Amino acid sequence: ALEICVKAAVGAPDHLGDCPFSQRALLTLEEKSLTYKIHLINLSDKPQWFLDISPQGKVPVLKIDDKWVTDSDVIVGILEEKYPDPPLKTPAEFASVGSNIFGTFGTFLKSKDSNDGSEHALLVELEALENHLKSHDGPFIAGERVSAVDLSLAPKLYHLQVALGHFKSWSVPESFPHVHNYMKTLFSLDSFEKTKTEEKYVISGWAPKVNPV
Repeated sequence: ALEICVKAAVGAPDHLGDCPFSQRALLTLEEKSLTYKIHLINLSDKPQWFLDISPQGKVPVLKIDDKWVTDSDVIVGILEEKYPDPPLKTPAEFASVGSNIFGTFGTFLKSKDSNDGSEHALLVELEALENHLKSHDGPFIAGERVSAVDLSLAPKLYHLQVALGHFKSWSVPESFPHVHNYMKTLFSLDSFEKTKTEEKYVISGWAPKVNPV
């Protein structure tokens, strides 16, 4: 059977945690309607058997056939070619849409400057996404149906929402109406709600990283 190791919630090791890469994998599993066992791994107190099969302690890790496989791109790619139906392949042209959002979001979230222009760098990436969404048929990045890029992007835009809302009182400006529509479309996906981290645990996951010693 399929099994997946993912991150446990910081301060609640028996609840699903806030790893965006783990969620991408869970989203894919749900979109292929596959059944899987879930291992909630506490990255503080990482159990021994887990280190035996992901020797870098990284998560997500999926047991498929025999082997345990790391790296969420690799994990989702194997699932696509092993369970072709329903298809999740994104046309290559759009496969990297939105790919610098999580990066610039992380940087703005941790900025103590405010003149370092990290907010502008994030706005530029949102803008690029608004531009894609408004000039290509929706509701998803590659059209009528959810595909790989949406599943990779959804967990990341959820962190952006929750984290910048909580930590900085900050929201995607109302001047990206397509981005707002797209996030609502993603967050109300069935597979999203089945695999989403409670807001609590995005907040606790990020709390020691926002402004560290």
